[PDB]
Amino acid sequence: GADREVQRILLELLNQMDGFDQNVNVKVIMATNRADTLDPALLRPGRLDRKIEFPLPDRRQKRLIFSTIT
Amino acid sequence: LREELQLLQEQGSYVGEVVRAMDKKKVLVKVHPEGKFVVDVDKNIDINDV
Amino acid sequence: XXXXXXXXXXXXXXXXXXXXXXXXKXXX
Amino acid sequence: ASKLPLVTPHTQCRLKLLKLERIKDYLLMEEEFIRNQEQMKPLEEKQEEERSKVDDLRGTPMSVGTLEEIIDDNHAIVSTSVGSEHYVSILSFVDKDLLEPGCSVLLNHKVHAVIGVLMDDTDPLVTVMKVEKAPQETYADIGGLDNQIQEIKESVELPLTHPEYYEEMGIKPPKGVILYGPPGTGKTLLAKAVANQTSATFLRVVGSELIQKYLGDGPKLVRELFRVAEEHAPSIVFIDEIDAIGTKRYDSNSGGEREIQRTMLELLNQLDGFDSRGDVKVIMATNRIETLDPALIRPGRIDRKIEFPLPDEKTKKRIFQIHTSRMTLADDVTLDDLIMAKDDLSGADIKAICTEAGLMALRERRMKVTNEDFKKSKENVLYKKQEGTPEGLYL
Amino acid sequence: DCTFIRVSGSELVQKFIGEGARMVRELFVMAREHAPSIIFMDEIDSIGSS
Ligand SMILES: Nc1ncnc2c1ncn2[C@@H]1O[C@H](COP(=O)(O)OP(=O)(O)O)[C@@H](O)[C@H]1O
Repeated sequence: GADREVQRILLELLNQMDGFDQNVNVKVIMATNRADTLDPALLRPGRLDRKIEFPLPDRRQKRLIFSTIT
Repeated sequence: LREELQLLQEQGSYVGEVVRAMDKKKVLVKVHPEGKFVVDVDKNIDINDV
Repeated sequence: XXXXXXXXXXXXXXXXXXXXXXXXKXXX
Repeated sequence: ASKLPLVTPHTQCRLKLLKLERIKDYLLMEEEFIRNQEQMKPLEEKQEEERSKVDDLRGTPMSVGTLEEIIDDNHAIVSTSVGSEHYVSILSFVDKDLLEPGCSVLLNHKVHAVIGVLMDDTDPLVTVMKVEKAPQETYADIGGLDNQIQEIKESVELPLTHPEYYEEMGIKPPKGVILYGPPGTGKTLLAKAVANQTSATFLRVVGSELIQKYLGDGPKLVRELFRVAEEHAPSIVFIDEIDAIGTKRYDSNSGGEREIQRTMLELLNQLDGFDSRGDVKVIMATNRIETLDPALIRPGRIDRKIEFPLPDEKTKKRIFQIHTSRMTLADDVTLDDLIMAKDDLSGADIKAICTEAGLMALRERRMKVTNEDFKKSKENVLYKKQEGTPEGLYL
Repeated sequence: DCTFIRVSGSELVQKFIGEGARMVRELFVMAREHAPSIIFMDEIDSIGSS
């Protein structure tokens, strides 16, 4: 009784994701931990193009985070 | 404009969708939320237009 | 392969309306 | 409509000649009485007078409900579109005979009484599983069986087409038929050929598609299959490929195989346990016959077991002819170059040859037919067999 | 040199119940109306149903 109502929001999400005008300044930012269990209908040219990962730090970035907190 | 004040103190109208018609000038319409109704047609409209 | 499932509920909404020409006193 | 239920002489006895001519007399006289109604008082009493009494009796807006249960004769319980349920009385205007639970009705406003019934649609399950029309070729396609044709005809067709001999001796026809043999023999052909020339409904079921990744749906599809087959018509149920879904209790394991055991256990009871199903013809097809559960093999369930051998040089001469009946043939070819030589290859291999020769010719954009078409096609179908063979030298 | 017809039709049309019984109908009308035509498809049904 449920995944009908769930997926029709995703359709309602994707429909109003596509057709703004390519002129109205609206920025959409989304964030999870798991970028794997997703519909690739989000992963289309036109809806979501920039894919940015936030990986674990390294020796230089550990020095920078240690500098700011301490 | 002077006549208009009484005419909008008058009830509205529903909107529904015809599933398909049947015999004797009747159709079958689910309205928006509720069930399906077997109703009458007008005298200005035709069965073939449905 | 041989796996059960539970369920859920999607309750409908409800609405009411009247002619609203009824007075509610009758007392006194 | 249900005018007289007697059929009990069931022959050219003089009793039926007397009874049916009584029925001829009571029907002519009822007609000739009522013919003299539109002759001397030819009145139109109930064209609209019956209708305008009732169309004014029922409301002008009609509302569709749903039956839940039926109580004694006039009052039953219904359900509105939202779930509000009403204990309303039905009128004597609706067909009470097609009024079973789970059907749409027509209601009233004030008393909400059941006024009429809306007719049902067609269920999707027939459109899924039924081979709807006569699909393919008739007995001009088959290559010389003539005994296997004779067994299936007197088990299904002659019982169905001319039932008169069984009811002379009172002996019921046998129920189940197993089709078995090496693969590529024509088991699917013989089912579709009887499905071509028939008078009752035919149902095709692929047995491998009876394994759901949910559970309980195995027996659920079975108990609805014979339910549809019984309620619809005179029916012939064909289930191809039961060998790899219903074999035996080989290790009595769990985790899926126990579920497969439960599906066949329901099918075994749904085949024959209780209240003999009537006008239900069950035809089953396998490749292997030995690793089958003997509780299905016993009589009472299946009574006919038909071997399907492979002919060597005799019926092939038509199978090579029929598959080349609609194509060209240049004069450089002899079918006896291949029929006389090897004696084991299937009729499916013959179709694999007779298509590949059409493939080899038009790939090289040539004219009709060469002998080397049939040379290279026969060579290819050898490797179509042999490249999946692990056989060395005498095992 | 045939009229190319690309049908994406992925899942936004798979949800549409009431017009789901016609989307193939007038599409095959469009193929036999325009030209010698070639209709292209993709994975969309296999993701929907098997
Ligand atoms: N006697 C025959 N006459 C004509 N064609 C045949 C004959 N035997 C086999 N064939 C061809 O071989 C195929 C046989 O199908 P079938 O043996 O029923 O497959 P399976 O047994 O694997 O279900 C058919 O496609 C048919 O064209």
